[PDB]
Amino acid sequence: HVDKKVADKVLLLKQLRIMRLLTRL
Repeated sequence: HVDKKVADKVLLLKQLRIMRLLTRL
């Protein structure tokens, strides 16, 4: 069921912290 970008979700979910720290919102 590989629609598209079938990974980013994982990155944002896992990186979540790293993401908010890196970015802001």
